[PDB]
Amino acid sequence: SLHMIDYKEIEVEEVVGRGAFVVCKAKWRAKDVAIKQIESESERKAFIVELRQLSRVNHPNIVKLYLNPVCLVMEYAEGGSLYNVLHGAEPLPYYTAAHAMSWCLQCSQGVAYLHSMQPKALIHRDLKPPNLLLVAGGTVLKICDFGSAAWMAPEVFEGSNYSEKCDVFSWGIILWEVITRRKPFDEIGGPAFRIMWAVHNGTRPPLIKNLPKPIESLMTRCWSKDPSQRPSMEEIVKIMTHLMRYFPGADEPLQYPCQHSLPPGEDGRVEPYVDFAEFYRLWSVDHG
Ligand SMILES: */C=C/C(=O)Oc1ccccc1Nc1nc(Nc2ccc(N3CCN(C)CC3)cc2)ncc1Cl
Repeated sequence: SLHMIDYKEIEVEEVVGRGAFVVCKAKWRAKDVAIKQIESESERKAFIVELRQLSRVNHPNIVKLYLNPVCLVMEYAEGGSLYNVLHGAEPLPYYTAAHAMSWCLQCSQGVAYLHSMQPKALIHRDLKPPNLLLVAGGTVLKICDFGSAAWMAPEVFEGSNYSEKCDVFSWGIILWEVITRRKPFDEIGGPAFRIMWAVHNGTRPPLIKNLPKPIESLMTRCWSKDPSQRPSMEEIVKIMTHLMRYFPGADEPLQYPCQHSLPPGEDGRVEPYVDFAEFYRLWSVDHG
């Protein structure tokens, strides 16, 4: 199930970020790997539940998992997090509508795999760009298990017995986020409960100007208050797969620069960052 490696073979190179446990970069067996060491006795019991599930998981769009001190040797993602690509430190990279749709497609593919596992369906819950990593020039997306109110479905923080349709709600928000390149619910701000109150009362991110109706339809359905009215992840994957015909160029690495300017979208309607001109063009060739 999992390869057993000791700290002697590992070679720690440099620190990365600050998760729940602290993450460090390393090189083991001629492979770059990210390691999440524990520095607490209380946090060791989290490993016991997670290692049973994470060992069984194996998917292209999910992070791969390759003992004293207790650690998890995972594969290193050169591209960083999706949040950093979208809103991070300058210089920000350029990306197109093809990349945005491809990221969401690969994300739905990974979550569908988790939903369909046996015996029980694994729910990710905390699905958000900071946990979506990128590799291969920012073209392949990788999900990683373990202020999230902006991506959290209303029924979750309400305390109701949530289902796996809470991930579908998160995906909907992420779809709005990559198309607009805006932080969802940034204008609200404040503490977390002020966003929860908004989402609970029906507030959603503003509509996007010149957005294709099929994309607008899938996005809003994912936003619906009733979890049963949201589509399954299998449905999202299938729809997103057939839409990519009209979004070529998703394998092109991110290498061109982008200078950050954000116009304030007034009148409850925002401009998209990506451009859909090529989509409407290719859509006309097939349809008429
Ligand atoms: C996958 C769940 C998770 O928590 O991943 C995170 C989140 C935050 C920090 C670290 C990790 N673990 C991790 N990281 C990587 N690669 C990677 C490489 C670079 C970065 N940074 C780029 C520079 N800025 C300044 C900060 C972010 C982040 C992550 N690969 C695999 C894992 Cl498990």
